[PDB]
Amino acid sequence: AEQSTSAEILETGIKVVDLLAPYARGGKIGLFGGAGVGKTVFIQELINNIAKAHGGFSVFTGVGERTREGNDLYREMKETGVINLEGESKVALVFGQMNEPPGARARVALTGLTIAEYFRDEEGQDVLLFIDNIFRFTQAGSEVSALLGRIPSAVGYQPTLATDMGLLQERITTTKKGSVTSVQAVYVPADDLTDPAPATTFAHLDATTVLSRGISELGIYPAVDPLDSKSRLLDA
Amino acid sequence: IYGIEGRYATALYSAASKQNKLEQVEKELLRVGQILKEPKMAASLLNPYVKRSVKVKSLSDMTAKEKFSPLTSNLINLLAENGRLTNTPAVISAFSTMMSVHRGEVPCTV
Amino acid sequence: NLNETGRVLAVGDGIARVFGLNNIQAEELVEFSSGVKGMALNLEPGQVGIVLFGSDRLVKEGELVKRTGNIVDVPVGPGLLGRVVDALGNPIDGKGPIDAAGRSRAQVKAPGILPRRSVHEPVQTGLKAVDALVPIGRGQRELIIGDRQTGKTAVALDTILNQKRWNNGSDESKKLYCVYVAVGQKRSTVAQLVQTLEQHDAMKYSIIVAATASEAAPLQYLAPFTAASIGEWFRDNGKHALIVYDDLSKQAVAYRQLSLLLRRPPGREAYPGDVFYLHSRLLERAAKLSEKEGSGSLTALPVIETQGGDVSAYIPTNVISITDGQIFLEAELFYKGIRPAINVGLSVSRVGSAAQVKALKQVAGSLKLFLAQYREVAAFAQFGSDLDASTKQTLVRGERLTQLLKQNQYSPLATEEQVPLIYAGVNGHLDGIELSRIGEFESSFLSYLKSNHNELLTEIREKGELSKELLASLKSATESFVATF
Amino acid sequence: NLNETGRVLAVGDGIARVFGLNNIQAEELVEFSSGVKGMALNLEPGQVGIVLFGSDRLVKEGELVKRTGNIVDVPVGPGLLGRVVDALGNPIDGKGPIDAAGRSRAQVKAPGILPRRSVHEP
Amino acid sequence: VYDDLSKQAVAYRQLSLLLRRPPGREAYPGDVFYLHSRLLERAAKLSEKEGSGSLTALPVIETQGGDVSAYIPTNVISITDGQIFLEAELFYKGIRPAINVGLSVSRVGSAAQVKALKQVA
Amino acid sequence: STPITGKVTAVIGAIVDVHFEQSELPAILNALEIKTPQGKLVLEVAQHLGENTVRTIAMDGTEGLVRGEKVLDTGGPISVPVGRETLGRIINVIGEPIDERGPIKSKLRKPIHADPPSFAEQSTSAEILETGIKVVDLLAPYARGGKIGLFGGAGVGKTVFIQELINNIAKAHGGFSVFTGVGERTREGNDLYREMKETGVINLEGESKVALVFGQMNEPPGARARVALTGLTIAEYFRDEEGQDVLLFIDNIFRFTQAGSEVSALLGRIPSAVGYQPTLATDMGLLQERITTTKKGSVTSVQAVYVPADDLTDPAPATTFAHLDATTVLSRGISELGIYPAVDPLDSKSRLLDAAVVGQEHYDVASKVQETLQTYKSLQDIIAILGMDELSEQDKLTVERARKIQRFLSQPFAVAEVFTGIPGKLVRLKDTVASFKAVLEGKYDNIPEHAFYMVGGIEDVVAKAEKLAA
Amino acid sequence: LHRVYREVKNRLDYHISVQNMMRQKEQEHMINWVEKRVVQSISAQQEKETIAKCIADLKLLSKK
Amino acid sequence: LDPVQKFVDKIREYRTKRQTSGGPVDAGPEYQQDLDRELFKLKQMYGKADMNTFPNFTFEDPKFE
Ligand SMILES: Nc1ncnc2c1ncn2[C@@H]1O[C@H](COP(=O)(O)OP(=O)(O)OP(=O)(O)O)[C@@H](O)[C@H]1O
Ligand SMILES: Nc1ncnc2c1ncn2[C@@H]1O[C@H](COP(=O)(O)OP(=O)(O)O)[C@@H](O)[C@H]1O
Ligand SMILES: [Mg+2]
Ligand SMILES: [Mg+2]
Repeated sequence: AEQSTSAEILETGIKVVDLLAPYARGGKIGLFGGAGVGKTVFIQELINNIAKAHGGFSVFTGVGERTREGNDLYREMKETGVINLEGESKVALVFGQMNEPPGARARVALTGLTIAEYFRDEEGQDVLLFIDNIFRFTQAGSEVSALLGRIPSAVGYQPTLATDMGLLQERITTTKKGSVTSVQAVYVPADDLTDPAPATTFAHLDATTVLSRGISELGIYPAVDPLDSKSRLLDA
Repeated sequence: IYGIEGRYATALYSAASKQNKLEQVEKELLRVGQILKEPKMAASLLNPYVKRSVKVKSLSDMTAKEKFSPLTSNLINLLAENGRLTNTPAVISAFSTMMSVHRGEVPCTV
Repeated sequence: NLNETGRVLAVGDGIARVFGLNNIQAEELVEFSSGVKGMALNLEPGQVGIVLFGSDRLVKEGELVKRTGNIVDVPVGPGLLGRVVDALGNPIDGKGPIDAAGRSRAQVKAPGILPRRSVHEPVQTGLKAVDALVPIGRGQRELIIGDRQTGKTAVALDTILNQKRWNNGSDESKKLYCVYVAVGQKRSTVAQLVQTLEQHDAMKYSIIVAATASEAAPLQYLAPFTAASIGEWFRDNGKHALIVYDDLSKQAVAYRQLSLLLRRPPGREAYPGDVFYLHSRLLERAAKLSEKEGSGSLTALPVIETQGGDVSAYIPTNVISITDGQIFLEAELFYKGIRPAINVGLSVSRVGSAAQVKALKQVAGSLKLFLAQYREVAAFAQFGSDLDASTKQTLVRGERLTQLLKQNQYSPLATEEQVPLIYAGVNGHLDGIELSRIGEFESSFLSYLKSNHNELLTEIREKGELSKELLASLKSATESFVATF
Repeated sequence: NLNETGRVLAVGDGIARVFGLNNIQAEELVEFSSGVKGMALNLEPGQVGIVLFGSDRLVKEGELVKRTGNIVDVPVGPGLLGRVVDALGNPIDGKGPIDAAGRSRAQVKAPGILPRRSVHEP
Repeated sequence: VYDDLSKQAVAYRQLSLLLRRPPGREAYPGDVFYLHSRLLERAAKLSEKEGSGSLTALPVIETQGGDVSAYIPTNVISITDGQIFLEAELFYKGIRPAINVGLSVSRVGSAAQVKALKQVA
Repeated sequence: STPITGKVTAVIGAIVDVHFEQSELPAILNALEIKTPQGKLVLEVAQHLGENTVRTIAMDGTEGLVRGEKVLDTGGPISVPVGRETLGRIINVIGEPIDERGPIKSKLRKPIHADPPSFAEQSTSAEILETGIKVVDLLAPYARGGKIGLFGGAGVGKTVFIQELINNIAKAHGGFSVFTGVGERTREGNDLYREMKETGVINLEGESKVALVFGQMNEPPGARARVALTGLTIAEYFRDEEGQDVLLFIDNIFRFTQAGSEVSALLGRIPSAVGYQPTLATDMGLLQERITTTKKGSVTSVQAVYVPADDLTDPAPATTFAHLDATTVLSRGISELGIYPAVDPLDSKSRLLDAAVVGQEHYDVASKVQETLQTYKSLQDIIAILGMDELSEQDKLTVERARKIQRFLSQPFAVAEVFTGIPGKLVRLKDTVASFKAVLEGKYDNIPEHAFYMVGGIEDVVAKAEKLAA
Repeated sequence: LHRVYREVKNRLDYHISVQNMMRQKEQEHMINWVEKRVVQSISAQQEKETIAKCIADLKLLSKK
Repeated sequence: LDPVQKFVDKIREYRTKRQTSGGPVDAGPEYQQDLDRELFKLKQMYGKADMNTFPNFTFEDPKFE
């Protein structure tokens, strides 16, 4: 009953976005492409824009984040201005190192989700939740369910996989008070989309912003690929 | 009677003797014998379907509602720890002979 | 006692389950009546599962076992340099007792988010195809993945040898102590590997942690962590240490063995869920400490052996996901002659130029381009001369640029000697030279500079950069030699 | 008493856990009260695992079991020529008893390394 | 002539599983190899002292989808003195019997073949 | 005497459980004995289940064991005969004579189980070993006192290969040799024993220079898993105590893992990936470590490895590579072409494949041959899709040569003379290198390819090419 | 020069390695000797069968 | 446990051993044998010279290639 009865577009601040693959308000967006395409640069952007257009804060969540990258990220964010120590920050950071046990890894996401829901139900803002990467979240579960003794499903993943995915994606939605838009990266295991983990993830994704090397190679910034970027809200 | 199996009771009641629970350990041990004769028990005291630490819990039900609990609330888990609930009746018999040697092995000055 | 001691209930498969020790710690060492030691990994309410470091022939039933009150610890410090120790840290070379400056726990927590710095100190491997294409950085985790007999060890091995250029110097923040971790390798191999470093005077700054295949599984389990601490010492004290895990593949197999025998849940390919937590908790230990922490640094070069190029396997996928780049090697490329066979196409480095000498960066930025277009137009080389001139030009370069990367083993070159070769290659001063004489070209060219243009080489070695003056002076010296050739 | 006999504890799927038989050999033939014969493959203190050569709808808990004392063997010799027998070597063609010359076991050791000749006969 | 050991292993697999004996690969008992090894080795040529007697064996196996890389088949290919591979595809082409020479070999070779026929081919 | 009595309590396949008395339990890896009317069924301690119960592994047929037979503790691991007394005699796993020559009079009896030599004892050598096989001596030459591996699927040529090596090294070796048949055709042994008499290596009424240990496939999982150790122990003796060169021939070494793989399930071991047992790396390890050269004596080892389903990614083969200095991989894809021994020139490598070992000239010639055969295989997609005419002048000239060298690698063995009909030919390394060198320079671009197929020395190529022209 | 060093140091290190080996060995037989004198203490001393029922009945209790 | 403490019994036996001066306590001919064996491995490791003595040196002439 608290769910909305209509999907609306969420103005980001990028032509390549609003015109081609627009972000769904309270939907799930898939971000492809690793370092080299300025992934980090494309993230801090969405945090600024929305902070000025919708004035909604952002929450970054790192599951099995590389301690190396976590450092350079934090530092970069202070150089861009998305995070000011003396002034006012706009985004909260919640990293989950890789050297941590599966237990913690599989909960990092929920930790960041909680903080985000606060500004949705309390302050009613269009908060953005960033998850990198939704893949290690499934892997985390797989190691946990593995140790517990639970029998391995198809491909080795956990049987409970189906329910877990929903205990995170469903919580990210637009309510009557506020809304939470998820911008989580996606990793394709062995360049195969038949695999359960990806298959299950895409079932919630509403849009996908791909970042190709060949796009940034032509001097096009951001490296967003117009052909690959698609949205489920691209209708009259 | 043999020794190793008979020592089990004597190595458990040994502490019992110091207290004088031979009655609570000898009378209890008698229970373990009837439990083995119970056809329904044979399907529980030797069922590999339960577990190694699970079946031990269900024992408490036959340890707190049969006679055990004190000098038998240890020998119970030990009797079902490795799976010696097949020839355990022989261990109880030794108790009757070892329980009589404790009466003489005491400073009889009074 | 029953609290500090225990009785062996059952023994086998190099794992004995003991009863007692109600106060024993997790992963704590213990000592049996016979003398063989072990560590308890499983702590059950009734019994305690303990792995063995020696034959299970020594351990019997009912045997007595006592605590050690100490977790797996290994002695660290500069005394190890030039020695050869086992997983535990005992001498096996026969050079006497070791002189350590302290001990460190096998299990150490990686440096936090804050106490680190963006890698910026290059790790010259002395490999042209590496330092030019895939640059490695002090604190980086570069993975040497490849099939059997491809040249994985060659990469690391040359790297170590290429360190005599700084370790015999005076400055410390420039040196680099090398820690090799032999896992699952026969003794004969180690004895040779060691004997090679000596004939090159490299043992002077190398630490060998041998973990032969005949040794108990747990030894092969603790080896990487043991050696990990040893190098961290250097890192903590404000220095530089290079550690090469050769190979992690064997380690996982060992660990799998213990886990299965202990009856822990089996996952993909019979690997327990904590197998990833194993390597992630190992590689993350190496990094680049900040200025406040000591500016110290620990580089990691883990080795993974694939089965027919299958990088999609479980173990490899784990490792590749954690590291920060790969030096993929293919047997095929090896057969053609391209040695070391480093697949430029796959080999990548996330840090890149951040950790590469600007002297070489100025001539390498373009070298990745030509090679890139060469792999695309490589099929055309098989067809008649009917190829247009445009594409043909690419083939002329590629053939020669690929021929230059071919570097003999045990023959590392300093940056001062790399730049001149890359600069002549990129511009295309070799295109006129036959593709058969490219080898001798390097020889006669280097000897030329070191007798007529020695002043140029030495300026590149010290400055580390190429000014407009040098770029012109280097070009003039090249065109002169190519002319007289 | 139970040295040469035993009582069935469970039975199903052609398997029968009989209790007793503490002098039966490994892979020894046995006979139940029903008439159906069986083979002992698993020797354990508690019970003995036996496999049935026939249907198991005839064996029931608490049934008597007897032993053969001999390893499962089959009749051998020229007599069999032209006859059609079953595993055990009994006639199934219906042409009289099997006139065998000797009886040899099922499991026989392979011929020696010494007593061999290189194959030359087509 | 055994026809076929492929079924025999399935049978022997059934006793194992039912006797609650742990399976190896594809449920077959660990010693499944030892099932055919101690069978085929029983056939061989005896010494002149023994009687010059002999026993020849023609084991038969049933592959699935032409997959000779299977568990049981590989176990037997390793023991037998060669194999007469038969392909379905050659059968239709009109090669009958469809013996694939490319894969069919005899380890005894010409030693066993007739001397006359040995010359002409 | 004061022996320890015992009693069998369980019998499942090749796994026998004995129940001893308190304080009387034998350590792991101890032998046992059970008196039978026929013979003796030795057992080997494996685990200690507890409650004075031990689980052993039947060294022979388990049929005929009665619930509760009294077992006699040997008091120590399986003892095998050692010394020159075992020369010229056939021995099984238990160390009993099986050649009908009466008892083996040995002064000592050393256990089959022992620890691997110390890292300090390890001695590295760089000497080369001349066999006589072109494709080997030119590409991957074997090292004196080194470990050799002959990989290959079923029916590739691993046996004939290792057999020739014996026909060219064993006689030509002034020392002792040990052959160990593990999990193979009993008939192959027979032929072997026959040839050793006919060659003169083994003399029944004279001296011998080789011992024979067989534990073929007809034997139960217990035997095939320890027969490798039985023969190793006899070799090792000549290594340290005799202090002299020794040739160890193992065939096949894959049965060592397999055999253990069968019983691992029954010993309550959770099957590892691919079905193999978890203890693969260690077991395969504790065997190869012992097979090595120490400062006391030199041991040249020739172990043939089996490749299940022609798959090299299989753990068993995969693990074995690291314990080898010289690897000679055999490809079935090479057999089918008719070229034998089906040796893969690219995949086969060696330790002595160094300029500073085989010579500078030797390395260059070897490298050229490899590069030629590689480009050939690289153009295989053009020679069928565009023909030979489309290839460039440099390509066609190379391709022709690659085809000549390829066929030039084939060599007739005196052992497989019954297969090829052509008399064996042994080529010397000094001439081998000189042959390809000449062919690489194009000095024989006129001679026909069929003149290089199944030919020994280079002289024979020219002789053959001339005999065909007639 | 290097050779003189290696060789002398080598002679020196020998003494340490030896010394070290002796210590280890001895302290093996030393702590192991403990075993056989304690298996003699319980097996013998019938008054070390009283210190049996003792410490052990102090198990049942605590746990609960 | 408190009874578990009553360490005492171990010390006493440590004490009697340590109080013994006449080689390694309760010899057994094996000790020497093992000793000698390990004493031999170290010879292998460290070389065949008299380690009680200062070393001789005859140096190699230089070598030219
Ligand atoms: N750069 C090189 N130049 C010439 N030869 C090389 C080079 N690198 C490796 N080799 C050759 O490679 C062989 C060993 O290769 P290498 O040890 O590098 O592979 P690896 O990764 O160790 O494989 P494995 O896992 O079997 O040890 C040697 O025989 C040597 O001749
Ligand atoms: N030199 C050779 N020339 C041609 N064929 C050979 C040669 N050596 C072996 N073979 C073939 O290989 C077969 C024997 O294979 P074998 O050596 O037993 O291989 P595997 O080791 O795989 O069992 C022979 O029948 C023969 O046809
Ligand atoms: Mg290597
Ligand atoms: Mg063979």
